Amino acid sequence: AKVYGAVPPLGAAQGHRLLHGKREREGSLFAVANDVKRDERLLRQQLNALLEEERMPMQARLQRNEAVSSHEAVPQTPLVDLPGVERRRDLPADPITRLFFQHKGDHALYYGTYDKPSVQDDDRVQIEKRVPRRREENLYTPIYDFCHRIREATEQRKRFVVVPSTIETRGCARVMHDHGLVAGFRDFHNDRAFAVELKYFQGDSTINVIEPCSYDGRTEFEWSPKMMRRLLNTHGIHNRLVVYICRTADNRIIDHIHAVKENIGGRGLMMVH
Amino acid sequence: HATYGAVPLTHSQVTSVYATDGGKVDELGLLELVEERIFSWKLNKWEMRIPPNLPNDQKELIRQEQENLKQILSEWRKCFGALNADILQISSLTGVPKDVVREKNRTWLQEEVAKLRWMGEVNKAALLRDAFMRLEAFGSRDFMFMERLCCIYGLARQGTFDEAFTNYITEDPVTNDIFVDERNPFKELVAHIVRNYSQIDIIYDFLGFNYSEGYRSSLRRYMEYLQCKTAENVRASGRLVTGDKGEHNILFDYCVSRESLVSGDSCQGIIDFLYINGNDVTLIIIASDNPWLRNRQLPHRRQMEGIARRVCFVLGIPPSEVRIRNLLLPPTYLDKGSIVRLNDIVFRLSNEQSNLLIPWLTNYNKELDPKDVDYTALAKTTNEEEWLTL
Amino acid sequence: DASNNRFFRGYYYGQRELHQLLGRPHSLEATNADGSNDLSTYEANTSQLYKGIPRPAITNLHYEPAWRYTLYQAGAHGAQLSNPRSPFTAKVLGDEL
Amino acid sequence: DDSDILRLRAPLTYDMDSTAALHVPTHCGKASRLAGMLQDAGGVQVLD
Amino acid sequence: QTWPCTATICAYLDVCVEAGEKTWAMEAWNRYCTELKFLEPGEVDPKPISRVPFSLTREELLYLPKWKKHFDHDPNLDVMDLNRFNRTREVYLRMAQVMLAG
Amino acid sequence: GGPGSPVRGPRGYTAEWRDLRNPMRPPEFPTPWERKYRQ
Amino acid sequence: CAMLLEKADEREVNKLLRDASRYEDRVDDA
Repeated sequence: AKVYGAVPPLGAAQGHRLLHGKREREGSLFAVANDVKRDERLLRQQLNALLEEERMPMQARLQRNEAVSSHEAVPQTPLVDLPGVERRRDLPADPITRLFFQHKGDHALYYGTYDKPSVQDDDRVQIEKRVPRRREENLYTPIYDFCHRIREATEQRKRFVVVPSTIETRGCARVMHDHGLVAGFRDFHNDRAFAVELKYFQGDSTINVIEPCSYDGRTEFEWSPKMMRRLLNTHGIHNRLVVYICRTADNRIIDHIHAVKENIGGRGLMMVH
Repeated sequence: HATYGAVPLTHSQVTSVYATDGGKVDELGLLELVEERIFSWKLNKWEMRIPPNLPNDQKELIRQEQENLKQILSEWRKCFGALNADILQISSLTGVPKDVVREKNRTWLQEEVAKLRWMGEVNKAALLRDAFMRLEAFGSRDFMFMERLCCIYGLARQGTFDEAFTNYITEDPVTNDIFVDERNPFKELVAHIVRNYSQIDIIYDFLGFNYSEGYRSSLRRYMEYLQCKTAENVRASGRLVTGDKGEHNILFDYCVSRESLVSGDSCQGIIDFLYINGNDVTLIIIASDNPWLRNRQLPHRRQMEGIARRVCFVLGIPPSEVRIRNLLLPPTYLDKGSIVRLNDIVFRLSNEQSNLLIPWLTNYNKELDPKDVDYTALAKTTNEEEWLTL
Repeated sequence: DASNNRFFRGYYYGQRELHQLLGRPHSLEATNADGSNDLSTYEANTSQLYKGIPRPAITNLHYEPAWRYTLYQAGAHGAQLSNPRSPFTAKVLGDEL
Repeated sequence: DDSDILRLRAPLTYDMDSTAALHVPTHCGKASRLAGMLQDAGGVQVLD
Repeated sequence: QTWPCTATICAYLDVCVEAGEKTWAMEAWNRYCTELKFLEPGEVDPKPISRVPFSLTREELLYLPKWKKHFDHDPNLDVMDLNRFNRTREVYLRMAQVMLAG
Repeated sequence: GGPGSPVRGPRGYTAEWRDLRNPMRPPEFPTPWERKYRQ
Repeated sequence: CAMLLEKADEREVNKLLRDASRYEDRVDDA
């Protein structure tokens, strides 16, 4: 009868409430009522706590465990470092064989916008903004012709596409590269354009179809979380096969899967698979 | 509270309003008494404090500095709360009086935790050790002495929370008699502050508590003071201060490098002060708050050649011995390092004449915040790169 | 407004006009959620923090627990005996009842 | 001085050089795991 | 979080006295009427109304968020100007009455 | 209860510094956790 | 780790030493 984990044997002098059973204090209806309410909401509070620990995301749990791990008793001051180690490094590229030069982030003052670009990458042709010649015509969007660039470059089996560079466009690229619909991509901090590297497998492309959500800029489609949740469901089976890209109120470019995860609605951009 | 007729106070009228002579003042007794009364406030106590009749912009300024005083004071409130909690916990586990706790050695701990461990109680041994170790770092009653005192001075400076500190109904010890405390500890402490610290407005600016137009003018008031106590004759002609000596002592207030930098004619070597001590020349620059616009700010070597030989022409100083140097100070406030190398090098002051002239430097502990460390280190840019980056 | 309501951040009619008026740079697909690549000159050169209205006192209620009340109890409203099996009811009614 | 290089060959103590021995593979795998193992053992015991 | 004016304080102290509860009036005192002064020769007698009342410059109107422009009549804004007539002596009287009553 | 719901809102050391303790040091009351669960 | 008879000096000495050992800990970590 050896006992492990049970700490001093027979504990220490602790009787249960019911067993010891001191004479029950008679509280006025006030005392009793208040006891009932405070211990009721004490139980409510506990149930809440447990539900919150159950629903905690794994990343939160890991941060917590390794935060406690490093914890010291005094909250120590940060140590002075080299003049800086913390500049975000510039992504590597080759100067001699290039789509575009990788422009330093140290030059960030020199840069222009998508509309009025600063002179750079002179040796390369400059993509032009696509705008309507008349009223009845659709009003094009960088997303619209981003998708059609990629589609047509996929049909002609090209390795590289030069494509319009805007926030949600290179957002779309990062998402597609996440899902592996695209071999790679880079923004050279060129104002107009950036470049995408396409992937082919078994002789045809990795992209069946890629379509923009809207034909105009004058039309903006909003995706309810329940809609994005419908897409994921093929008659009872969970389907992540097709990807839908969207903006969030938070300016994030997300697929519909993460969107459904955090239950946020977003504005539609394009579908691809 | 704020009423019709309330004015934001300047330093001179704060020195005038609270002027009272009395000898016995514990800085550390009073400071904590007033501190305690402010921690006793609820948030509504900050409500009506802005003065009723002012131009709207000025009102916005006062709102800003009030909100920063309140934010700093609460930020210190919770800190003090935790600290006091730890003192109370040590006094509970040991059985020592709550006064003495702060002055204990590590020896006393090695003994006490031996007792507590050998009494079989491990939990409160580790607990005690934690409490003591952080109480060692943050425990001194003087811990942040200067910024606290500047907080309270700021509060005087607004001339509104004045009467918030008195007239409370209070209980007692087991006597538990209800009376009305007519002592105003605030008025005491501020009077003490004015009587002791003459330059405290200068300090209050060095700590960045001037959010508009901050810490520039107080620097030149400071430098001008330093020079006046250093030399035997000082003429002040406009923005230029000179000696009657025939030997070179010269202080030039050139430009305000804050506005004149972003305003017009983008240039490199825009400076603030010029100081000529004899064969040494010093350019004193106050760093800009743009991390972009700092890289230019301190002069190109060609500009230093230029200034050197130009002084050589005008003052008649020998070009063989001239030493022209830069000093660039932190943008929004002023740390110990900067003041030491301002006192020691720019003006030549041996430790004893400085301690004589500036007593408060010993108590003044302010150092660079992590965010502001790198103002000194500047981007090195190539000559074929000049079209891209400033 | 534009932050919590998706219908406001529609670009090409509401927000386009607003940005043209205020003089922000704007475009179809922009950095900011609404229509705009960047702040205007006025918004960059002027702190609007303490501008425009005083801070409502009720805000305090967030940071100070002293001000969270409920003047009354749960059933003080006359419903106290609702729970048939609560200890309060066992105390009020007694066992034989 | 020769005696100083003689001293270099001695194994690492914590009394002289104030540094723990390196042993590399155990540090490679178990460095991030240690808090876990320790608290599984019910924390350390500070004895005298 | 409505800051009671002097009049309101009077009323609540009337309720306190008639109730004979000193412990109410004490907390009420301590919180709100402390800094309440009397009127002296150097005082200016009934203080003019100083409040601006609330408007918007065209830049305030256009560039601010929705809530900063939202004015509901809020008691706290004019509290200074409800107090401009110095009813203090009443508060002190009531408070005497309470301390006696308790 | 999700993202559509009404928002919840928000030098030295704080009172939340003390409650925290290293997993390296033996805790307060030695509650016999199952190793698998703490894992 | 330096134990003295004065609280101020024990304070600042130990702060200094602790920071030093932290630096050395960064080298060791490297």
